[PDB]
Amino acid sequence: QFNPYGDNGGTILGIAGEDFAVLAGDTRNITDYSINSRYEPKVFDCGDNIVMSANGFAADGDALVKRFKNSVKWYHFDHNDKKLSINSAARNIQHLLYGKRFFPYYVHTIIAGLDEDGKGAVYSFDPVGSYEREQCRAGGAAASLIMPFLDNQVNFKNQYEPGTNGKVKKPLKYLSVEEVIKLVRDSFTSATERHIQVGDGLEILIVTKDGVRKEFYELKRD
Amino acid sequence: TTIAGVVYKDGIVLGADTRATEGMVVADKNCSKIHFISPNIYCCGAGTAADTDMTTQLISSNLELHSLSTGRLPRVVTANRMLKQMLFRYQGYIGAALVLGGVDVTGPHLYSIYPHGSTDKLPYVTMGSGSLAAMAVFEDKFRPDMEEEEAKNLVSEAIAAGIFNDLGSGGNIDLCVISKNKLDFLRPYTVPNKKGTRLGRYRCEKGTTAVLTEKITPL
Amino acid sequence: SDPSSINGGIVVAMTGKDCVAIACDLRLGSQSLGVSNKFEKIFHYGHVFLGITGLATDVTTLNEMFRYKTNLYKLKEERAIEPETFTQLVSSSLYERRFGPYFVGPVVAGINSKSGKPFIAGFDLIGCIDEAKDFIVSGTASDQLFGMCESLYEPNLEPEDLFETISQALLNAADRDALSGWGAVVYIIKKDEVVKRYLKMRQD
Amino acid sequence: TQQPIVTGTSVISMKYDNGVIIAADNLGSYGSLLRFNGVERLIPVGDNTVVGISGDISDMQHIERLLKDLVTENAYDNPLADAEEALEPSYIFEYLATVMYQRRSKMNPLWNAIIVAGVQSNGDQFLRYVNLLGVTYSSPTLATGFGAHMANPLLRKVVDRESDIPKTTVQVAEEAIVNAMRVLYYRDARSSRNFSLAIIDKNTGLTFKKNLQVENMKWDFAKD
Amino acid sequence: TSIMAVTFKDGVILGADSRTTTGAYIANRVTDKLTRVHDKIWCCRSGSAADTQAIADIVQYHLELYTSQYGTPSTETAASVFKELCYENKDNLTAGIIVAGYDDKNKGEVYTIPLGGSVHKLPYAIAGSGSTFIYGYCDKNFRENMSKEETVDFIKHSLSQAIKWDGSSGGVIRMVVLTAAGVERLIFYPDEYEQL
Amino acid sequence: TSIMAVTFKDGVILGADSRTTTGAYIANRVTDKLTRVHDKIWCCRSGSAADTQAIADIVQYHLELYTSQYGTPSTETAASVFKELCYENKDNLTAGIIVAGYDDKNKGEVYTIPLGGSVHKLPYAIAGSGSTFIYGYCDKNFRENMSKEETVDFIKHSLSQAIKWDGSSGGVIRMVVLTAAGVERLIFYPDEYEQL
Amino acid sequence: TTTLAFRFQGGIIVAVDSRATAGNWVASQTVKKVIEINPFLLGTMAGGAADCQFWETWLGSQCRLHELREKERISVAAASKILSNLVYQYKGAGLSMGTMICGYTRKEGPTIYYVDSDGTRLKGDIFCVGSGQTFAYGVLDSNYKWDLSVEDALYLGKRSILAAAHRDAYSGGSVNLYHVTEDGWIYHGNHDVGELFWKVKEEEGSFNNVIG
Amino acid sequence: MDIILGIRVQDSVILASSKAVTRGISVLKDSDDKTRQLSPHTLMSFAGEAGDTVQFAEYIQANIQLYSIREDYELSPQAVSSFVRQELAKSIRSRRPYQVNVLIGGYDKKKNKPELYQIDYLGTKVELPYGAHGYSGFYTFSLLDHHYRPDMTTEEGLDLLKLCVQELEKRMPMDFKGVIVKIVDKDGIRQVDDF
Amino acid sequence: MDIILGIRVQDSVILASSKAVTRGISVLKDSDDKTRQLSPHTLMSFAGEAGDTVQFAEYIQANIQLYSIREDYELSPQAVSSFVRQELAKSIRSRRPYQVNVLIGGYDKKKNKPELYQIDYLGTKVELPYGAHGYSGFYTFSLLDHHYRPDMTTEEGLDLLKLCVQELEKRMPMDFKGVIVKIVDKDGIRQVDDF
Ligand SMILES: *[C@@H](CS(C)(=O)=O)[C@H](Cc1ccc(CN)cc1)NC(=O)[C@H](CC1CCCCC1)NC(=O)[C@H](CC(C)C)NC(=O)c1cnc(C)s1
Ligand SMILES: *[C@@H](CS(C)(=O)=O)[C@H](Cc1ccc(CN)cc1)NC(=O)[C@H](CC1CCCCC1)NC(=O)[C@H](CC(C)C)NC(=O)c1cnc(C)s1
Ligand SMILES: [Mg+2]
Ligand SMILES: [Mg+2]
Ligand SMILES: [Mg+2]
Ligand SMILES: [Mg+2]
Repeated sequence: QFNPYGDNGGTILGIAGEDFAVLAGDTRNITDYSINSRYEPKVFDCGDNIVMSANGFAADGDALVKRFKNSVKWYHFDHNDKKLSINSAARNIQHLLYGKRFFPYYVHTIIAGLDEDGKGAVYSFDPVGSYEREQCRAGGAAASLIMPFLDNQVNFKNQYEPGTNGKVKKPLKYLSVEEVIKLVRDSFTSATERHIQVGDGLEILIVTKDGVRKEFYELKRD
Repeated sequence: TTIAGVVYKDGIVLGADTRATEGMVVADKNCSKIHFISPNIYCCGAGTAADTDMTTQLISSNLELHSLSTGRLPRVVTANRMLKQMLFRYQGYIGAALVLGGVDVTGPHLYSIYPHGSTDKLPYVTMGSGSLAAMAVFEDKFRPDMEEEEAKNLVSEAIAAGIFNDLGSGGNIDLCVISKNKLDFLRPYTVPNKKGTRLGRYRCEKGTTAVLTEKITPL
Repeated sequence: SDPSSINGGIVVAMTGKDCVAIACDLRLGSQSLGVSNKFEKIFHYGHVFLGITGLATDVTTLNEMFRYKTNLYKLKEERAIEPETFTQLVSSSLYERRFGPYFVGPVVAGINSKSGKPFIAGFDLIGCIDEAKDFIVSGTASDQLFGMCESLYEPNLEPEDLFETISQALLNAADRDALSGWGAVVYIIKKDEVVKRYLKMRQD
Repeated sequence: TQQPIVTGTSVISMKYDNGVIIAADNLGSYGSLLRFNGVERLIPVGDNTVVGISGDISDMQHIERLLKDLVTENAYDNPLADAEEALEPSYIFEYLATVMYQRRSKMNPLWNAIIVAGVQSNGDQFLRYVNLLGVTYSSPTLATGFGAHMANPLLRKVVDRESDIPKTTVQVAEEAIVNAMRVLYYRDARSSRNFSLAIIDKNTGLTFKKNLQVENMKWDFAKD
Repeated sequence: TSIMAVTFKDGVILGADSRTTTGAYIANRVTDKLTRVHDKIWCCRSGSAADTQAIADIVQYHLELYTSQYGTPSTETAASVFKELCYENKDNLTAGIIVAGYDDKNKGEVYTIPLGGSVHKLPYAIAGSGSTFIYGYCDKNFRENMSKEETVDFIKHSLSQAIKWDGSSGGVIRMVVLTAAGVERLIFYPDEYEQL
Repeated sequence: TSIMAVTFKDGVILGADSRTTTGAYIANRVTDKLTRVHDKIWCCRSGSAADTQAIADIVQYHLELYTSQYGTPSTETAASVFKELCYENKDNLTAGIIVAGYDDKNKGEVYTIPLGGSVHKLPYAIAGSGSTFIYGYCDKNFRENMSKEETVDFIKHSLSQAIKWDGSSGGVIRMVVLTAAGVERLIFYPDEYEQL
Repeated sequence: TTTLAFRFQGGIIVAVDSRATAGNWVASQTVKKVIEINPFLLGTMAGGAADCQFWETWLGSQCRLHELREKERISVAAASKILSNLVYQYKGAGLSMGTMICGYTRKEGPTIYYVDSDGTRLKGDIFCVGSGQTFAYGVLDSNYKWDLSVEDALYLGKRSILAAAHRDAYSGGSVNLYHVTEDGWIYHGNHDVGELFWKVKEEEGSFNNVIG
Repeated sequence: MDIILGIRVQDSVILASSKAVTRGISVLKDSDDKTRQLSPHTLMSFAGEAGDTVQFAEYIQANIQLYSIREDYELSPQAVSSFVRQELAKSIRSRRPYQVNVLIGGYDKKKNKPELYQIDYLGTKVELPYGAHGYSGFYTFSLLDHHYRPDMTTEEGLDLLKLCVQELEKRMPMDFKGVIVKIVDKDGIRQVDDF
Repeated sequence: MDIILGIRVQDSVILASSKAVTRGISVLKDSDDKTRQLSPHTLMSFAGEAGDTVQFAEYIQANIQLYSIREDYELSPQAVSSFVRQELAKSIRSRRPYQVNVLIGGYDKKKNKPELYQIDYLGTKVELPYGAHGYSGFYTFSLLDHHYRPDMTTEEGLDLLKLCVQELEKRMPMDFKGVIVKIVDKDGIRQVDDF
């Protein structure tokens, strides 16, 4: 029997800062125990200061990113070159995904950018288009390895102030872009060490009011 | 896993990676897969790790008793037979895939043993999920009657091929060189990947965790 | 259906400087139904500690079985069993049920009384030994614990530094698992004192 | 949904400083039967692209016709059909990729793995993979089916990352490809000695080599 | 696998390819499928490698113990021991074995034991996956009382074709000659047999 | 079924056995598996009788209509029509068809269309259940530019062996000769070919 | 998931948990299971996350077109039936949807309709839907009466989710509260179970099965 | 068999167990006592597969009664529960396992404490303040979470138990025909005849 | 939905229909009216798959109400039953059949006779003195075989119906939460509010 789905591995990570957002992903593409590519970009600049990744079955991911990029193009044509806001992009993606409710895009989709107040935004979708705005989200193979660490280090979960002994929580202080990038790199270093599908390279797209910047870092290749 | 062995001029060179996996997760990055059978015979292990471990230990134990009774070093053919006949009896349910290598009174011998109880006697072999990557290196560069440091390099190169190209394989490269005059157990032979350096310290300060009650008992 | 994830729960163990730590959650359930929040998963035979996750009837059975075996060991040997020796005993005992195994994830922790060396180990359900210095994880949130341990852990921690590491590893991993939590226990083990602490955590 | 009947095995390829090399054996297997010994599986498109195809041969022959038809269609009302508006590797690939993913999504796939190798207008090396699922990826070395497991490990020792491509000459690359084809012949039960190889260089153009053979074969250790 | 045993004037010759596959992967390309159960009683093995190895070892044992007590066993006796194992354990075995041997009384003899565990005494026998492709060729070209050189050429040509068409077969063509003169091992490489 | 088409100096000859079985019952022992789609373009049929008959009738129609409009079709054109049907309806068909024909320009041509719906132009082709047994024989004995008598003997000997070993094949060996001279039907009975 | 909604003297209480699961994986603990259709209509979400979020958002669009076309607020009875007739059209395709349409209009007063993916549409005074419904029903059914104040009703709803958040493995995170009256709905906060549990235990003297 | 509850209060253990015995279409009996007295101060309620339930309960009863005669002594509730768990834990890897879930309510005369053990057919033992088997717990545990206190009287326990049974009568689909209630305290085992 | 009964006496038809709506584990409602008035003197009770039941009943109701307006006339119970049967008989060979069983109790104003029709989801129509769908009939038909007489009064019909409901409450495993009863006679349809 023909199985229309496959698993290309990979792991992605979105983090929303106060006036910025990052969407990172490893650059390894795999099937089973084979490496297809050590550098196949997975996180994409879609225009209008929105970055997107559709991790999972790479064919369905590429298809979805392609359709959304085209949705941005046609939004400009149909609405007098209006900027597609991140919240509007999110709802548009829900409908793209839910459109294939009974033959899904087998992907965990994450977008990142800035909301209409200039604050950092991340949105996270299941394969059939349920979605929500989140501060923090890892997706794909090593998401279970990364999310607990982000609960602990971003949101200061289970952390309390020394001396009070469980009475006063550690306050939720804001993280800088340099601080967030450290968490991303170390999350991917940890995920690479412990998950076989994660490695080769890490590519981070950083969204600010000035635009979309990229950073690339080597990851362990075995 | 990537395990491999070659027959060289003076003896046998065995090789193995060090990655132990549970599903997609790496449980141990530096585990030992080159097992002791007898002083002159070692066994690289792939497949179901528990089956590999306890099958090598049982045959090693029985060979030790055999060798005490006869008073002479055991042979590779007897190690091969005892592994073979047991694995065959269990019809593939003991998932042990071994590369068995050693040096006898009759010279150096290398075997591949499969879970179902078949064995091949060969000048070079590879097993595990990284066998094809490793075998490519042997088909590319193997020749009979190699010198020691050359054979070491070829096996190390074959394990490396597995480490990088196969996701099931990783970590360090272990070798075991066996000849009439010596046994060299090289662990690790090579460290092809450095451990990833962390940029932040995420360890919590004392009193951060919320405790309900405490008890201290001395020993 | 899957016996290893009916009842739920987790165990993690770590090494430090002249010390080990082992910790577990307190949940026992029937899948979605929470039943008990006093089901401890760490036991001890002399100075050797054994955590066991998995099917709870087997957790109980194995504890009773290793108590049995270590008691006879002590009577015959005239000394308490050591972590290295016990680890081998666990492996043997699991593998003798190779084709009808105990659905468990055991974790050994302790300090060798003679050498003073901190020791931990883990096993699959049929007794293959994970023999790692850094940390051992087990249970329904093992993936979560692997992630937490890999990023939080560093070698040679002092007992109360190590406590904060293992506790935060357990708590944050458990909170990402439906079948783990409902309380937690952390043993800090030194060569001649053991500190057992119960942790305050969210009860959902 | 179907099942592949007459099949082709590994297609292997790599980038080098000025262009790309691609190769594939000349066998059409019918299960274990080595049925057809004269099957060409590298199909050139213009003078700047070679499409290497593995998997079902009837579906390959369908794709061959699609590409032949694509050349015809591109020539229509196109005075620059042999110049600025000739078919590019990237165009040929994207078309095939569109077709492959469309077909999988109708649950009626073309049962193939394809590597499009070529050189673009601006001299850039093009090398990209697509298969029956519409899955696409690029890498300095690409190989289908069996070659992914045995050819890639050998070819990656020559070009391990992007920065190694300018350091690799056409001689080193072709040697590596031919070496890999030998290794595959020893070890792939559904391969053959006879193969075709195609170099697409930005200076010397398309060189298509037929009726090559695996040679220098080490069997002498068998007698012992 | 492609295997055959052929009787001729001076005795009998066994022949085999050397390929062992795990699906499409050639696990061993230099396999020795001609195995010795007694001085001048050998067998060709096809089917499960584990099963045919296990059987051949048990047969070797039985014939060793036969020889200790009753002297050299007949080729018929060897075939009977193979059969007894294959027939009684037919439900748990996948073994297609050709038994070949040289007595001085009986000269060359070939016995084939297919999957069922039946025994068939024949002038020559072919077996293995690659044998299907050479039934036509072997039937047209076999003659009785061939010379050694003719029988080597008959086997070489036959297995050459079996190898050409069967993907499961390949590598070197090994042969084992069984005559009054003794036991001779022959090998023939691809460069030699492919150009036939 | 055992079928083959062989090109030679003067053109091409198609050959076939005459057995059609329903399991072990021989439903028709005098089957004509060589069917005419045009004056000098014929085909050998193997697979489902219903499918190959249905296809051959549709092809005959297409080539009749081609001839009405564009004159005599090439053997390549006939093969393309067969392929188009077999490939596009691969999921609902079991047809292995050899197409053979004589142009004056191209002379003898043979195209084989196996189960997939792929096309392969060859000097000769063999097909059907009985073809497995004669790959060895046919590869060793085929030469290009044979005479008519040599090609009749090559086909007669080949199908004789295919019939001998394959239970699904049997009966008479029918042949159809395609040259500039015209179309000649030959038949060869068991008493003739079995003694070869 | 645990969603409840009940009718009483001073309106409708609607309370939900905030956890989303993919098997045993806690995917999120800050999820919105209440959709605010208009100032007088709420929809709860249980079952499939997408199927609820999508079709209940779409319901809100259909409720808007009604009040544009008819110059009148859509009745709860009509809103609930748009959704029930929709899901019924998809019946057998594998939609997973357990929902409650809660609202007020002058015509019907406070009203709750239960609508689910296999076509059932039911009017009632008390409903609990989700994997933790039974746990919520237990507490709710045994402390309920029309009598209740708005302070006690809000608390009982908060508490009945806490009850299920504790026992049900797939429920938890936080409690989102709503109060629906003649003047419309009123949000009554997001209450993290992490802190709420220990507070409720201490203040109420309950949850004695627990160490703490 | 369907609903079996248990609740441990200050000075007693109370076991409530449904009366219905249904075989498919028909309710064959509405007065079935799903319990056996193992010893004077230890009671075991049970529910599970037909036949297996009573066979298991009676087998356990016989063994504890044998122990009582041999040693002229009553085993502690803890000891009886451990014996029962081992029998079930042995059972689960048998040719045909006992499909029986139990609650053991006992008064430990040595410690002067009531004790409630909940054991499932796999041999999963837990000591609890209150317990249930099957679907009962889904409704009842949340009530007991709310209302239970460790210092409750036996009358308060019985009121809290009525509230559990009312909730089950309201929200469960099967008519379980009410419950027989039994109290286990220092003075032994007695049946509340009006409930 | 579970139990729906019907009984035709001298001068009326009485339809009793259970109040429970259970979705798997929980009883979601205990006051559900499993009936629709098709016309002033024709009532249809229904039971079957969730969703399909009400959808079908409301669809039939709408069609009969349309007929009533178009012709300013009430169709006979026989005519309404034949319409309903055809709709179900059409349904059974559909892509997705209506899984709904019905009883149509009507008073024919022309003939001055009560009439009870029993129709299953296949479109199997029968006129009966008394009827039931699902497992109800297994218990109730033997009672009605014994006690029924054609000349019974409406009060005698209601007593005979109490005896049916008591037997169902005794011997059926599912708690169906009692029945809503409705009488169809010459004066129309009315609900017996105490039963
Ligand atoms: C590599 C062999 S591979 C990837 O080619 O199958 C290693 C070999 C190995 C040998 C010795 C030692 C140390 N004694 C470690 C590793 N094999 C593995 O890592 C095992 C691979 C599994 C692949 C899936 C089928 C089962 C074998 N892994 C294990 O044996 C692990 C034990 C580790 C230490 C936790 N066990 C499991 O993953 C199991 C899961 N369920 C089981 C019944 S066993
Ligand atoms: C609890 C309902 S429960 C446990 O009773 O089934 C929540 C309800 C809910 C409602 C609204 C929102 C708003 N975004 C979120 C959540 N439901 C879930 O958490 C879903 C549970 C499934 C259990 C199995 C039957 C279907 C429901 N979870 C999902 O729908 C998830 C949502 C992800 C984790 C964000 N998606 C999947 O499970 C999918 C798996 N494969 C797919 C193609 S979608
Ligand atoms: Mg890795
Ligand atoms: Mg938790
Ligand atoms: Mg071959
Ligand atoms: Mg919970």
